[PDB]
Amino acid sequence: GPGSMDKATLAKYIDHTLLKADATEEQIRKLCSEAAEYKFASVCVNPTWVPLCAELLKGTGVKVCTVIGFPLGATPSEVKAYETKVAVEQGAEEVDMVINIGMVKAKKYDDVEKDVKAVVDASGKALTKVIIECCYLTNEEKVEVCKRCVAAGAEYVKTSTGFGTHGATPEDVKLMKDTVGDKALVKAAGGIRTFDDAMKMINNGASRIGASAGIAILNGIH
Amino acid sequence: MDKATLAKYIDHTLLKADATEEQIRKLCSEAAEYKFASVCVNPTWVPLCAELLKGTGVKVCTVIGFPLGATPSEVKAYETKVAVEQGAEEVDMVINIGMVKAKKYDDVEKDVKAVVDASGKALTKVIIECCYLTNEEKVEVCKRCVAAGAEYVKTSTGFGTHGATPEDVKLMKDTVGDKALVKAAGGIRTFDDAMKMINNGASRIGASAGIAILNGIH
Amino acid sequence: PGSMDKATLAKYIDHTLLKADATEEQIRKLCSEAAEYKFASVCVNPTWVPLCAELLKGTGVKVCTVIGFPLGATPSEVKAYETKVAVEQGAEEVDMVINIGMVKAKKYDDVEKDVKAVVDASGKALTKVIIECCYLTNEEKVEVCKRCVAAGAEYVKTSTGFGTHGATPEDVKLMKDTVGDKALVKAAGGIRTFDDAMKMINNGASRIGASAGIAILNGIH
Amino acid sequence: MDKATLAKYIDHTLLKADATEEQIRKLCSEAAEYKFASVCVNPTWVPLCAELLKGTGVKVCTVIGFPLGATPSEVKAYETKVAVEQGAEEVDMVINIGMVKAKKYDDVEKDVKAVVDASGKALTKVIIECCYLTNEEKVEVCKRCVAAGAEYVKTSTGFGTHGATPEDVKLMKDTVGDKALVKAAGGIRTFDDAMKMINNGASRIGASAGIAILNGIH
Ligand code: NA
Ligand code: NA
Ligand code: NA
Ligand code: NA
Ligand SMILES: [Zn+2]
Ligand SMILES: [Zn+2]
Ligand SMILES: [Zn+2]
Ligand SMILES: [Zn+2]
Ligand SMILES: [Zn+2]
Ligand SMILES: [Zn+2]
Ligand SMILES: [Zn+2]
Ligand SMILES: [Zn+2]
Repeated sequence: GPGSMDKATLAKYIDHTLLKADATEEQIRKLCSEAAEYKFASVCVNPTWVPLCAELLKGTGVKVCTVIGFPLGATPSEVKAYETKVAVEQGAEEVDMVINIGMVKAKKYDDVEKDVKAVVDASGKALTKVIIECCYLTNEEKVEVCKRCVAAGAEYVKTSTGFGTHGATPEDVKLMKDTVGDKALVKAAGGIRTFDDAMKMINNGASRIGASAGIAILNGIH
Repeated sequence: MDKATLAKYIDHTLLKADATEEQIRKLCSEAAEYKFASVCVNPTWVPLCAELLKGTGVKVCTVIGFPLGATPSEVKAYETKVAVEQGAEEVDMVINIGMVKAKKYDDVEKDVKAVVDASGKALTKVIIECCYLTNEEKVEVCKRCVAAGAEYVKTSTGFGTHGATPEDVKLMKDTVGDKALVKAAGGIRTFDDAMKMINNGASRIGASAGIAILNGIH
Repeated sequence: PGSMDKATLAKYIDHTLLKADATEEQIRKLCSEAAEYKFASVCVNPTWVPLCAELLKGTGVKVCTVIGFPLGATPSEVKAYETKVAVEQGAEEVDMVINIGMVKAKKYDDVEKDVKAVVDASGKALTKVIIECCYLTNEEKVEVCKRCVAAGAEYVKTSTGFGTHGATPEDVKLMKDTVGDKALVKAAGGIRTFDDAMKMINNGASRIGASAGIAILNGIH
Repeated sequence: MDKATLAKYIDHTLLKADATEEQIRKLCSEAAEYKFASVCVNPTWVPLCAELLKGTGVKVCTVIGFPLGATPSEVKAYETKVAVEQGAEEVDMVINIGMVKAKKYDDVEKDVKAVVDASGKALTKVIIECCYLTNEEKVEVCKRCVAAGAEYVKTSTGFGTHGATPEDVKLMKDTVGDKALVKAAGGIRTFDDAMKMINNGASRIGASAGIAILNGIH
């Protein structure tokens, strides 16, 4: 049988992340080196660092993931689409966009779907994840946003940016996964620091984990 | 300092990710009533604010590559082009801090120049995000902003570890002299806060507490 | 299950008032609140120690005060005397500020001596050392924390709340990674919400300095 | 009014918590070059400044219970005793504002007298921190400073919400008459700012901008 969670298996959940505004070339290179050694699913970096990461990770099995309209989501759809086009051109294999929360609060859900669809269209062969930023949403809004992401064709819905008031909760992961079922996957991100934290998210339906602490998580397996 | 004069220093700001249309409408209403210099809003709200503020003397200001600054120059440029097309009269861009930390200051200048070019008739302010910079970095970034043709250098996004300090404003103003103007932003809550910035060289104040600032004159 | 509740969270909080123009009435209110909500401590300037010690007799709430605060730029013997007087007057914890000039000169044996002077003066009172992260490099934060453990301080503390900024979750984690279980970490300054507080606690903080403790308790979610 | 005369109004000040040995050496070098009245530094730097300023005619001034004033009188007195032993020639203490707000003015007076007695040959200045006081409180505190034997009353720490105002300087001088002198500090940036405070009764000026103040004479 598959037995207990192990290093090889858990590593493939991890998007090894560095998104601080003042991140340096040296830190980005170290992130890539770490991800290649630990065989993480991806690195997740801001769009400026995409082509460097793509070069460094060619052949390693580690994907380049980036963030779109991040972390506020408060820019026009055409701008999110353009940033997506450029990121994929430059080597991004996954893009994680932030929703327009103003549209959600206005109940303009057809516009939310169109905003996601603009990024989905621009992504091409790259996978699209949509950050719904749970900390600012009601449960009704979480559910309806997830439905619109599936309708727009996004492969993933994602809990949080890590920059808001709070990040992933197991309850949110479960609500999101119950909403999308097998039609989309769930990424839990923000405040995930330990092996036990990661497992709680995975046990509630997460197929991917966004973290800066991937090393600590992988090395805490027992 | 009287209220009308102080009001024209103020960029009445709402940049929260979860800001609502109702809040943006109130922001515009307040700016027009109190005759603030501008509203400062995320790019999604430019069309609405441009329509609401037509004829009021209040400018529409938006933020570019914000708040992290960590996206290609061409993306900052495109966002700027769209914003100006949609009615933005000022654009406040965030620098690529990675370039600064690499000491690639020619690259920092080109990144600014990309947004300056795209701004057209709109004024460009450059957010240098002082809280993450050394003093040497603040000075050199400011010099590159002038070289690139930006009208303003700006202390902060309001999303970093801290915002405007009077010492940062003075350093920035000493560097640019009369070749550019300085905007202080982030954490400015009172009249006394605003005046510390103005007296150290700020020509503009970014705040949410504008009404309280006007009413706190003493 | 295992989520934070109000009784547990309250014991992280040092209910703080340090403004130069704080009033007797405000200090009395601070004590009354801390007693009612069973906060860990009140944190007040040394002048208010005897009043707080009297008010909090029989409550479980500790009297914490601040030493060489907020600038840290006075001789060790003066920090030590202020500590002695504070403890004599009823202080149960003292929170000193480091001499930052020593750190910038890379005179870390002198930083250790400065902390040890306060630790020696503290007697029965616990010592916390404010390192004022906003003014320090990461290398400096690490070395200062090491010297605090060497001197025998029970706590290292992020910030005064009077500098350019206060506690960051990254600073809390760096400090805790440095001291391990040899010392505890207090996060202070700019902590306004339950979410702010939890970011600090989840990164290693055993105590939270704040003025908004009632709202923090009310904000659990 | 000329440069040498104005220079002797100025206490050349650096009190930031993160001030460095290099910066304090530069402060002393500048004060000796421009012949300012004093340097004003935190108590930790008194021995170095005393050594550096020997024979220059510049006094070493330091601050006591600063900037909050919220520590017992015996502690302010001990800090004062150490400072003077270490070479301080002037000490600038901060009042206990909680005492003022409780109208415990005999206790305010005792607090000042503790530092006065401890100062010995060094002159004592008392920072009343006007920004936190009512006008009635400023007047009463100034009377108590005279009663306790302080040579100076001083407007501000420069760390509070606002610094010297001409109206406060005037009120303070009107209260003390010729029985004490007034020092204006906080926010004094230019020649005309300094002259305005002097016009209102200031005999001393606390500032970091002394060189610019002298160079702005007109
Ligand atoms: Na795609
Ligand atoms: Na332009
Ligand atoms: Na002790
Ligand atoms: Na004397
Ligand atoms: Zn990503
Ligand atoms: Zn929350
Ligand atoms: Zn476990
Ligand atoms: Zn703006
Ligand atoms: Zn304390
Ligand atoms: Zn002095
Ligand atoms: Zn004021
Ligand atoms: Zn003039």
